[PDB]
Amino acid sequence: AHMDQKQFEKIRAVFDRSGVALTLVDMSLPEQPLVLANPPFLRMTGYTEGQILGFNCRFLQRGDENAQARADIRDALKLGRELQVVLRNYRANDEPFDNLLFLHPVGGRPDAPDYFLGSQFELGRSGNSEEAAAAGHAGALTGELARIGTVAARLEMDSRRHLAQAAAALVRAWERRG
Amino acid sequence: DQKQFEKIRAVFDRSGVALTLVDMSLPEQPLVLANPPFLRMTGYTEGQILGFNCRFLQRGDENAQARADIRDALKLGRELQVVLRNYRANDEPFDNLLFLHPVGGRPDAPDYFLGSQFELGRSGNSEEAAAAGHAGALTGELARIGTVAARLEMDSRRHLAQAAAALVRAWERRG
Ligand SMILES: Cc1cc2nc3c(=O)[nH]c(=O)nc-3n(C[C@H](O)[C@H](O)[C@H](O)COP(=O)(O)O)c2cc1C
Ligand SMILES: Cc1cc2nc3c(=O)[nH]c(=O)nc-3n(C[C@H](O)[C@H](O)[C@H](O)COP(=O)(O)O)c2cc1C
Repeated sequence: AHMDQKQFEKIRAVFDRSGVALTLVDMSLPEQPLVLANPPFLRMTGYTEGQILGFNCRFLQRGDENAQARADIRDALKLGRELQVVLRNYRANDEPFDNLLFLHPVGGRPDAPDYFLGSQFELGRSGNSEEAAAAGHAGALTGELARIGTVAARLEMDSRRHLAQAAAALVRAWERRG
Repeated sequence: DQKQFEKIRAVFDRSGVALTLVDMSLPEQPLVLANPPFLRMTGYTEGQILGFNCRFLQRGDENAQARADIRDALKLGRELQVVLRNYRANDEPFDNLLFLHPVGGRPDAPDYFLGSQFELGRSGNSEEAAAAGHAGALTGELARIGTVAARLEMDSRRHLAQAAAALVRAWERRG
């Protein structure tokens, strides 16, 4: 199955002007390479676009440190459905950070998406309002998803509500984790 | 301008948050745009409310201080978030977390005002999150209209999200 070149260009434009970190991965092959990565993602990770395209995003990890998170990721990718998970990640300078990662299938068939979209949230970060910030990120993300087409327009409010909820919950878990 | 307005219209039709636009150049400050999530929330039809001031959502006098803050922010061309008691077309009550943002014109005399309505009391015990969610979505739309500079989008999102959460917490501490 194939997405039109015009849709792919729409996704590009969405990425280029987005105010949230966004990545796009090719699901057509098992290596699952990065194919799009926008400035807010580049600036969080300290990389340049030319450095990372063609690589799997696991480059952000070190050793094996996110075992259960990674198994949940693999399932959601094979299934072709959304997932939010928290990961220990590292910038290009090896400084660590915790990544609230949002995953969404793009294109293809219901159980065989053409791409996967990733949006990263840094649990650095703000202060005592991490829940609000994460929920805000999720609302902005849902707006971008709806522009792409992966989230049905009529369901935007419903996705955001649940997405904002799922995000705040994860932030809570992460905060009682030490 | 002319283009920017049809740009605003485009943003309104596509958006997933309730959005209204009001003309400040006209004495009664009439609604000139009301998008589908707004109509779906309020149950009014475009025909009944275009050309009218958004105060129709109110009944009686329950929002005295909120109204005064609103009038102040309108005169000054300032952003504002406030909670109002409002009513759907079938009379039913709901609490409305209203976001207001100046659009166009002068920094102190905008051509239009944008409003975005977030219904409180639908989200169970996840109201803070739902409201921050709405704020994040709203900031996205503000950036596409061009009223929020593209580079400031993330910083204004985080702050709007926090201000929405604060207002929710207050609203939960009331009897
Ligand atoms: C669209 C997309 C974005 C991703 N973004 C990240 C990320 O930002 N940080 C990270 O550690 N892993 C990210 N991943 C996950 C890795 O690419 C990989 O799928 C994960 O580590 C699990 O697979 P593995 O156990 O084979 O490594 C992303 C995956 C996809 C599909
Ligand atoms: C863009 C915009 C959106 C507004 N939305 C609402 C609303 O959703 N609910 C409400 O009760 N008032 C809303 N208002 C406020 C009324 O239009 C009016 O400004 C307010 O009641 C204060 O003025 P007043 O005391 O003269 O009525 C909105 C105003 C503007 C400019």
